[PDB]
Amino acid sequence: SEALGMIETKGLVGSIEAADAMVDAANVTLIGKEHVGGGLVTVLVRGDVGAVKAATDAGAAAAQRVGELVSVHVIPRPHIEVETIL
Amino acid sequence: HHHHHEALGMIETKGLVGSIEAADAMVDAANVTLIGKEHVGGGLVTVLVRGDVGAVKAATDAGAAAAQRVGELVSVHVIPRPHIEVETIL
Amino acid sequence: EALGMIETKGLVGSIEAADAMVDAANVTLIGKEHVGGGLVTVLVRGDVGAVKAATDAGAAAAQRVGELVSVHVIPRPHIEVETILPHS
Amino acid sequence: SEALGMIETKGLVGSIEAADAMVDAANVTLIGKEHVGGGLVTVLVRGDVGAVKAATDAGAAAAQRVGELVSVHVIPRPHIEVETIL
Amino acid sequence: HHHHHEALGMIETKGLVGSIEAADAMVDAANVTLIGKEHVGGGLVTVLVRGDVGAVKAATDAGAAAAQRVGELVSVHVIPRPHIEVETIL
Amino acid sequence: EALGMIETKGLVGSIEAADAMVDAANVTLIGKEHVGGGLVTVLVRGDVGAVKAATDAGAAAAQRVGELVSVHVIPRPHIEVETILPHS
Repeated sequence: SEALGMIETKGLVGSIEAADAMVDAANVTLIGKEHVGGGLVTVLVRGDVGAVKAATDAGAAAAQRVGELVSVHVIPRPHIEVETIL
Repeated sequence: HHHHHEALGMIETKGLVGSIEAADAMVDAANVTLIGKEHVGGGLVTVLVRGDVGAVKAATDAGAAAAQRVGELVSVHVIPRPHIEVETIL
Repeated sequence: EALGMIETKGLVGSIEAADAMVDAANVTLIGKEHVGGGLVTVLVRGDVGAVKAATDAGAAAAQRVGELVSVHVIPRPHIEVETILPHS
Repeated sequence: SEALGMIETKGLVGSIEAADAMVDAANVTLIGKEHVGGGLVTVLVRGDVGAVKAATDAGAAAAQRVGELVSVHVIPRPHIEVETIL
Repeated sequence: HHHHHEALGMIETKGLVGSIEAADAMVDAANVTLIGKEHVGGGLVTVLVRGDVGAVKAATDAGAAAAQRVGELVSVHVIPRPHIEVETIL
Repeated sequence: EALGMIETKGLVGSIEAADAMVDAANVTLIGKEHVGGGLVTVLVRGDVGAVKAATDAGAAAAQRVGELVSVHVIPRPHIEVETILPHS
């Protein structure tokens, strides 16, 4: 159960910049991006807890510089059931 | 038409992050099954769980509190005995 | 058959409206429609009396958990309107 | 080139009620309904000018009673090119 | 990359009614071809026309005024010599 | 290659941004993405210098006809980011 990191922005540009800054900051896997309507876009990463925390911190700061940051969160040990909605 | 003669728990958020956190907290809090998530546009996302009523109430209480900390909570509800017809819109 | 509809902002209000409608009267839940902006409509069909009882119960239930936008009953819809509705 | 009548609402309920009131008020053809996002829904009718004006007036009043009316308009003699976006 | 070595007119509205009225007024005002309409979500709708620059300017001016009377006008623009690459997003 | 992006509220601002970008420099217009809520992004690829010139021109052009939301250049995108981008 690898850690899960997520950044949500209003607008795609902030999310693409967040994804690039996340993989630049640490060895994390980019799971993908999700569009939920209303302009909201989420990018998600997986990896060891330390790497996910470093990646999400870098991604949140990068997204805030170019777009609108909405949320930033890390789940260090997600439950296996959560994989069914990722 | 009732199933017998399981309870449904739901949390709706504005944004996916609050829903992923709600889903994780729900399955962590009690013996419930995560049924899935629905996007209805306008940024609204709903995550649904099934199980015995006591487990669904404990899971939704934990999921509502968790979603509010990281995102925007919109609704939280438990239907103890949902009609089978409601499955057609889940 | 009469047509009953409840529109909410958010899916949770619509799931609760649909459950309260089928619980209150013998109506057929046709389904749900998403029109964007968070708006969701649930539609039922049945005899006029059943549809009125179901929609009244559904509207009150939806308002408790979410945001009720509209509630309406068309007792005898024109056949042309069926061409723009969802069907079972 | 039959007249074109249109009613736009915020929400589907107002548009279904508008469509029923339009066909109830006059001999018009319901072309269909369109969802453009943001909750906006448009219902369109065709027929002779007099019938379309009566139908759209009835549909606007009916939609306003149950939902949110946004726009109401009649084009008495639409250009043939407009059929390509209907 | 230019087409030669036609002009594009566009009107964006919030709601379909303003766009249908803009399209009708545009083709009525001048010799332009209605290319189509695009929905981008959030209620925004764009209608596009092609023709000689003078015709496109006359058509967009008429369409902008007509859309504002019945709905919500958001944008109005003419590109006299659009690059062929822009066709990939029209 | 460098990646340039311009996000607007409305399609008109994005069509004008795309035209001004290809007019200003030799960049490849990858396409456009709609993420809901009226937000539209247009993306270009090319050498860093060309992408910076194109995005600067596109941002100024989009602001004149519509609502500019974001403008950004990533000079050397990580290979992983290509998996979430549109491609030609």
